[PDB]
Amino acid sequence: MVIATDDLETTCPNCNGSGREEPEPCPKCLGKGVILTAQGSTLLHFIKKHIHE
Amino acid sequence: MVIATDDLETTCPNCNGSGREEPEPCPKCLGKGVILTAQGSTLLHFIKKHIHE
Amino acid sequence: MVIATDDLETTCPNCNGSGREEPEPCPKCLGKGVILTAQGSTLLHFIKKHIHE
Amino acid sequence: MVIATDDLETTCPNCNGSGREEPEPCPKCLGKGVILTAQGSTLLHFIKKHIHE
Amino acid sequence: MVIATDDLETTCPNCNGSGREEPEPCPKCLGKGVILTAQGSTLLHFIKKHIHE
Amino acid sequence: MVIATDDLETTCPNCNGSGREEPEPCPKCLGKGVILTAQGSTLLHFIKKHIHE
Amino acid sequence: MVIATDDLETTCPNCNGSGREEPEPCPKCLGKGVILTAQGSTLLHFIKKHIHE
Amino acid sequence: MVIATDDLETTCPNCNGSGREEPEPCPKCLGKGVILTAQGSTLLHFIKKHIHE
Amino acid sequence: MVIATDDLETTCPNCNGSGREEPEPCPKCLGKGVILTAQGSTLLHFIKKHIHE
Amino acid sequence: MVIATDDLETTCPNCNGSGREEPEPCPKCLGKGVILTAQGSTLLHFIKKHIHE
Amino acid sequence: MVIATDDLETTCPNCNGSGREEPEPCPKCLGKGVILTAQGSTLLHFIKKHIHE
Amino acid sequence: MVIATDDLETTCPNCNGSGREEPEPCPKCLGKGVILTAQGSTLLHFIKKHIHE
Ligand SMILES: [Zn+2]
Ligand SMILES: [Zn+2]
Ligand SMILES: [Zn+2]
Ligand SMILES: [Zn+2]
Ligand SMILES: [Zn+2]
Ligand SMILES: [Zn+2]
Ligand SMILES: [Zn+2]
Ligand SMILES: [Zn+2]
Ligand SMILES: [Zn+2]
Ligand SMILES: [Zn+2]
Ligand SMILES: [Zn+2]
Ligand SMILES: [Zn+2]
Repeated sequence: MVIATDDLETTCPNCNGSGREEPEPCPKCLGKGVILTAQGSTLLHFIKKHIHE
Repeated sequence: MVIATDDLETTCPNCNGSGREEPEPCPKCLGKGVILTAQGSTLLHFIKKHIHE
Repeated sequence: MVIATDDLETTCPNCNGSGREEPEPCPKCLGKGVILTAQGSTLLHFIKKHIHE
Repeated sequence: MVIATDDLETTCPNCNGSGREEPEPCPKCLGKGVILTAQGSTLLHFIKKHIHE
Repeated sequence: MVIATDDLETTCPNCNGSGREEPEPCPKCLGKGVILTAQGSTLLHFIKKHIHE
Repeated sequence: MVIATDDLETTCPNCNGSGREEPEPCPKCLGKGVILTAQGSTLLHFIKKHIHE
Repeated sequence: MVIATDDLETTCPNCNGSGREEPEPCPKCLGKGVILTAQGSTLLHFIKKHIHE
Repeated sequence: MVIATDDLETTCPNCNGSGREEPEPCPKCLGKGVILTAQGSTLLHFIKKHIHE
Repeated sequence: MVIATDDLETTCPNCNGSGREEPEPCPKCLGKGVILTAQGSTLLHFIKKHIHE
Repeated sequence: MVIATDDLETTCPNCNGSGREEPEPCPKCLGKGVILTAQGSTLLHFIKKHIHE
Repeated sequence: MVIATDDLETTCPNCNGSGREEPEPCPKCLGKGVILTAQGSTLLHFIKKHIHE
Repeated sequence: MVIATDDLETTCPNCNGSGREEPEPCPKCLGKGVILTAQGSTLLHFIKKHIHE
């Protein structure tokens, strides 16, 4: 596909995907285990920007 | 465009797009008349995954 | 790759991929277990139209 | 990236991006300063169409 | 195709595509009924810059 | 769609659809009323070279 | 490349290259020996529409 | 072009082009002198799967 | 954007923008201070071949 | 361009781009200030694997 | 991902992974068990031509 | 292909191919006869940044 999950987010380098920095959630990916790529933030920002017009 | 509606969803083969399997909604596309392609589910999943962070 | 399998066809929602509706091939995907995306139909259609040339 | 902000929306020609047609918001981009391209409306429509299934 | 018309220009929001603001051509789209996307401007700009070569 | 029908074949210039040439079949497009593009010819030559017939 | 010459024009099916139909330029191609693809036509029509001329 | 012959098949590493391993056709390429790329294999497998034959 | 400005033209090596060569105009880029890429040259040669001038 | 920098790597979330975790290079991005996307790893990996050939 | 690993290299036909040929190393793929594609060969030849070593 | 040599480097405008400016290698191209495109520069800079060397 043109845009796959891997094009939108990548495994967080801090928790290596666990979402954890024990005993707390991982601060770098705020618990998700992944961080957004520029393409993912572009798409997310766009949707949030216009979803409720 | 890079991603058109047709790249994101296709007409449901069960109801041929009607969203109906009379007398009930069509079960395969749960009433929408279309089903998601891998590219559409990837995009939808991504948005739902991060929209409320 | 530019056009991967998932860009061409998607799991049939009627048989969820088995290609079967016992005792018959699944009629929605013609026993293939997948339905074509618009890009897949476009390609199949073109090859078929010009196969003898 | 495959789809950048500029592929999804363009500066509104009426307010040149200000979101204003003084003393009121700009009517053409309904206050946002940008209007959607076909690719942006396709993506937005798709998300709104399936986000709550 | 890789770059379709809709990738290049989008219906002008001021005249909704007529190209008119009677009695004049619509000033926002220069009577064209469409405004350029960034990709359209990029292309037009390049051709114009090197047209005599 | 990256590869559309019109990117694989372009309407025949010697006819324009009727795919004919009164009273026999059109020579240029063998009656199909469309000719192949470099992309279309490329795909077809490949499939035919390997479908191993 | 994204858009190659091959993406923009095809070998004319009437003169096949020369663009000649003796003793005159090939009518179908205007002597050029090539006809436009849908991509070629889209880009050219775009430029023609806004080039100013 | 989106998909060029080069995208679909490579020079066979056993006969390097000829597809021959004297006195017989090259086993690895079936004499064709080329082996398939993952893109080639995806498209061919697609067509084979639905061509009906 | 699939095709950006910098994919159509790359800064001239003999000058670097001033598009000059004291006291006359820069030879390599004819004063435009940018030279064409294969993509840029491709597009321009096509437009010029068909704009029919 | 088809693959831009942002398609290859994204600001490291641990050092926010400085490449530093004083007094050391940031261990998460190896002092680079960026982490690779899947496309970036794929490319780096391929070049490295075949660098001596 | 536009360019995946399998688009840069395709499994060697003379071995299939072991990257060997008992008792020495595989000749065709020099022990790497994968050969280069036009895309992969293209990228590698470019990097090597400019990395200036 | 996605990225062709033509996408990565252009004919040098100082020596036009040879990369020579007698009796020395062409300064602009380092004798290579080609200069980098923005795409070439992006990919090379990427590899250089992480190759380790
Ligand atoms: Zn984390
Ligand atoms: Zn249905
Ligand atoms: Zn089925
Ligand atoms: Zn506005
Ligand atoms: Zn207007
Ligand atoms: Zn005809
Ligand atoms: Zn002709
Ligand atoms: Zn062979
Ligand atoms: Zn210059
Ligand atoms: Zn870091
Ligand atoms: Zn081998
Ligand atoms: Zn030079």
